[PDB]
Amino acid sequence: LMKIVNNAFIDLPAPSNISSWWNFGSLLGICLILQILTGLFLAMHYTSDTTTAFSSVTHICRDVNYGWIIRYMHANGASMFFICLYMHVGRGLYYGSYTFLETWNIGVILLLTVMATAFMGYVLPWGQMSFWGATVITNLLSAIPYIGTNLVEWIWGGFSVDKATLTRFFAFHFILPFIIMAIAMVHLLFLHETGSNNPTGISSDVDKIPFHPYYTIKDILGALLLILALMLLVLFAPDLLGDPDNYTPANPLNTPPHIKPEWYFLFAYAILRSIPNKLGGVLALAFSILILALIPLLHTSKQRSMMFRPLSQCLFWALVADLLTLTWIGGQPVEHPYITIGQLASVLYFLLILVLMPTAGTIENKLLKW
Amino acid sequence: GAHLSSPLASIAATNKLCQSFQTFNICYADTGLLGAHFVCDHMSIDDMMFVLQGQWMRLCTSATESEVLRGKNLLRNALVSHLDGTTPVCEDIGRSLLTYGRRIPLAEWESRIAEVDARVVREVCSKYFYDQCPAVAGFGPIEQLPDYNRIRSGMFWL
Amino acid sequence: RQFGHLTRVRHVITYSLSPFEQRAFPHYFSKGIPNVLRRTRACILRVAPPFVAFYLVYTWGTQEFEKSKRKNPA
Amino acid sequence: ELHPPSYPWSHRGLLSSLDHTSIRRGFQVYKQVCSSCHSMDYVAYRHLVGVCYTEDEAKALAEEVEVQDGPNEDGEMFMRPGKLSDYFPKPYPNPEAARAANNGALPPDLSYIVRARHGGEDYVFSLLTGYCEPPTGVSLREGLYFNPYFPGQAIGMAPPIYNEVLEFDDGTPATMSQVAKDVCTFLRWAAEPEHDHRKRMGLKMLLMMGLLLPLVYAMKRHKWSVLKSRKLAYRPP
Amino acid sequence: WLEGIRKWYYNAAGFNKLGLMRDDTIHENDDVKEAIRRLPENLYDDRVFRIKRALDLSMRQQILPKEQWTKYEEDKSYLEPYLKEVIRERKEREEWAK
Amino acid sequence: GCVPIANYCPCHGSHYDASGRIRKGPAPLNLEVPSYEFTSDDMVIVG
Amino acid sequence: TLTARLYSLLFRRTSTFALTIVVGALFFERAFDQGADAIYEHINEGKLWKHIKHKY
Ligand code: HEC
Ligand code: HEM
Ligand code: HEM
Repeated sequence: LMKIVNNAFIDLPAPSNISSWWNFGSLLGICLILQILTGLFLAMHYTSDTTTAFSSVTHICRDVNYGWIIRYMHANGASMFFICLYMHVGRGLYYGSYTFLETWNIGVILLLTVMATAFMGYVLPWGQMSFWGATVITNLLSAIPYIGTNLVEWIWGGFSVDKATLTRFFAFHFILPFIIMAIAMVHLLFLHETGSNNPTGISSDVDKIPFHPYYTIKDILGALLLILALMLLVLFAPDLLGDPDNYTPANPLNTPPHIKPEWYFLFAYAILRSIPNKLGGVLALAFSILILALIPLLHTSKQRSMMFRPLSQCLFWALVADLLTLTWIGGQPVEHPYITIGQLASVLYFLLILVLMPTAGTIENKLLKW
Repeated sequence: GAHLSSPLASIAATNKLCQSFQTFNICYADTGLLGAHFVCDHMSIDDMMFVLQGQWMRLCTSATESEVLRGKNLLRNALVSHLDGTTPVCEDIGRSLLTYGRRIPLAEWESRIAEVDARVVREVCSKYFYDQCPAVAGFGPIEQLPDYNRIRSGMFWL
Repeated sequence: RQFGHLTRVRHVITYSLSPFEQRAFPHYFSKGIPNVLRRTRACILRVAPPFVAFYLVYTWGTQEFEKSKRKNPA
Repeated sequence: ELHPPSYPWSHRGLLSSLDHTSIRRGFQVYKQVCSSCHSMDYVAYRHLVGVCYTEDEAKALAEEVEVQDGPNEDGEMFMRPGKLSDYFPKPYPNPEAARAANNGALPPDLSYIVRARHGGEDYVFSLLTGYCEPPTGVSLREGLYFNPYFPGQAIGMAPPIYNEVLEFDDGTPATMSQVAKDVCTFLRWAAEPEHDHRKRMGLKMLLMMGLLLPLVYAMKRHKWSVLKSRKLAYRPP
Repeated sequence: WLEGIRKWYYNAAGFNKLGLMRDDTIHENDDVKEAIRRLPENLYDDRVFRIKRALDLSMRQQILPKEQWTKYEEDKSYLEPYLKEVIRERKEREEWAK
Repeated sequence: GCVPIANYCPCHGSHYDASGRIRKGPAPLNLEVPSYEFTSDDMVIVG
Repeated sequence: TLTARLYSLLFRRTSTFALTIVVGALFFERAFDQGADAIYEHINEGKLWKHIKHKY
């Protein structure tokens, strides 16, 4: 009788005014299992040695029976993964998930678990952006005084990246999804005491309904769109996001003229690149992420959602401009027309969050007298 | 209580799920209504239906001959004991003489029943219970009351 | 938590029908399309103008960058 | 930088494949021209099977070239005629020899160079066919040459290709252009031995997912139809 | 001038198009759960049917016709008396404990 | 943190000397001199 | 109709239900590959092996 715990996925109360957005809330369960499933079969032929790893990728894409697909179902799968999140998370702001303080913090620790995971996943094939993609980011932790040189050398397994740096990631990288796999259940546990959170933001206790016919197939419909949007890229444009350079062998004695990590850092990497100072931007980086833990002390409106806060929508979709800007501005080099942007866009990010969204509810309460 | 014959009834006495239920068979000209009426508390509705459908599908598929003889010998004592006096007799007459045409003698009601066996039931229940489009109602704390879709998905075994 | 002890309800009626007794997609074109537009007219004004500027800042971001690499008269 | 154009191809279409006849002449080029200084290490003759050559025919090329294999029972190594399992003959044993054979410059590998350079083919085809006289006010060391598509517009690329530099089997024209077509067709196959099959699943996917997606979208709308048509009321005293 | 804006902003929220009121859209904390629990049946039940139908329309993304919409002048403040009553007890509950 | 080229930070175009001292560029400092010692006129101990 | 007569025979009983699927799927497999490949040949005529599989 472990059949009573699996009612949360069968006979669970949940609302009925639910959009197609919340497909994304469960696709991660499909991305994660699929991605794990892919990568697991994928690591059947990976090798954790410098002299053969890049070749060991080529062992797949050429000589394995239909294994060449698996490099891309996994790799570009990781892009479709992140496409869910920043459609999964900005949701919680546009609807007000973040009041569930016990859950929202969990939603952070995943992100830093992943964004530090994925950083270890782009590096395995020794692409000439693997190396420098690991150098630059990891080099920053030298920014700290009196310990930065230690932990960095300590993680590099020496004084610079090498074979010893590789294997230490491959185990740290093959493992965390399982740590995520259990934290996923935790993320659903604190939910289970309270359930979901409609777009309106209203406690919809009166209109909670079953789950096996309705949202199951609805999620499957979303999974179809995911598999579609995943099968499309791998079949029609696998070179799109995965940068071309990463097919190059590794060589420390030469750099590309232009550096950029994978596209998804770029909203965050640009924030640091804006700051000419070294340390003065690093603390802004994690602060830009860890601000999410700091938002729920800024729920000024005694409403919840933003479907019923029109001014919030004016700001919220403006935030997306900044991220999608820093995304692009990050992936482009350091020159005068672009530095002028990030010096503003970085400030705009912190500004929209900590000044104007609070300012709204302080006003909107006054616009309607409470 | 527990010792009863209807497996539905025994469970209802076992765990005290419900307080009362009844069945029926209405007859109208080209149609009727087959179903049941049951009465329970708001923390027991789903299970009764799961058991209730659990009986219909059982008879659609797996109907023990001895259990048929139970009901064949229930129905005899029904119509007879129903006919205890004169007023019940004229209920049947004044009703049959607008529905069936003739009156049916009781020796004829018996001969029809004696033709019955489990082969018949598995055809009939398959025709009118199985996978059909039922009709539901509810007046009370029906907070546990599942949706018509789930109810229909519970209608066909497997 | 589950059904049964959530809250209170009084004097409420619910009517509903089987799926089989109704087409899946009735009035999809006939009634949906205005509702799409109505859904549109309530959201575009608070969604687009950010992306409008983005398209421009994406434009001027290239042109000024395009000119800077082109030489000066000297 | 310089952005190459989007030259069409026999395979640019999202259900277009490679002209294997074009590949067949393309492989001639790498052996006659590029295999003197380009080290394609991630390929073997066997992968050409089902693509441009056959088993026995391509094997005739493995018999052609000597390969260093086999510890002799004496404890030494030797040379043999290669086979289909053997990867291509590496020109030079190490990178440094290639730098020494050139004006300090290195030839890159050409296995995955297409997918490791923006534009891929269109870069390469216009690279060879972008040679011209240097402009006024430019100076270059010996060994270096001019080509606008290369970054810095300065390269130690000796001109490898020219009209009537060799001849091909069936006898098509050995122009600087047609040769430049087959070779870029050839290299795309290098970093994509799956093109013939990617589109096949490229097509099977659509006529399934395009066919399922309505049906699931109906089964959705099927179940939800109870609530897409649900009415209420409010009848207290 | 002000008062034209409260009427205006009240139309841009949209919840007057789903047959709802001002009070219905409030965020729920322990301070308000008491107040809701304190409400009378004649009015409390009238809360739910307002909410219950707006949900069913949010499912469809539909709304009500223009006649059924809510007017600003009828945006009754039925809940504020019960509410501020509570916080009058909250602040007494705390400062007295100080 | 990239590789300057000799006779020069390419990804930012930072003009250095043959000695490696910055003349022009975003590079704030002249480059890193490590500690070392010459055992002789033909050998080195870099560190 | 065809729809109704189909129902009583196959989609009624569950043990019969899965029988139709794998059977039809088997017969469906034989057709879908033949549909795609010929079209893939129809597009890229004069490019594939089987169109040069006679010269050698
Ligand atoms: C004479 C020896 C030699 C021949 C023959 C030769 N290459 Fe090169 N190749 C080189 C060298 C040396 C470089 C180094 C370029 C540099 O250092 O910038 C190079 C560079 C390249 C590159 C690098 C382009 C890039 O974006 O980095 C490609 C691609 C290339 N060759 C392809 C070819 C092709 C195509 C041909 C035949 C048309 C060919 N090679 C024939 C020696 C050769
Ligand atoms: C959230 C989890 C993960 C992320 C974000 C991630 C990230 C990545 C990415 C982006 C690549 C692309 C490399 C390329 O395209 O060349 C990659 C490669 C790889 N992944 Fe991970 N990965 C994850 C989980 C896993 C898992 C679960 C496994 C094994 C079960 C795995 C094993 C590998 C291996 C062996 C490679 C090398 C293949 C290659 O580089 O092409 N990864 N990883
Ligand atoms: C592998 C990673 C994750 C898994 C498996 C997962 C799983 C889920 C699921 C199944 C839901 C319910 C669907 C829904 O609410 O629409 C949910 C909701 C939620 N998730 Fe995720 N999630 C993940 C990542 C995240 C992240 C990165 C955040 C960042 C904030 C987050 C925050 C939330 C919140 C706040 C909710 C509440 C939903 C509501 O308020 O209605 N989750 N999560």
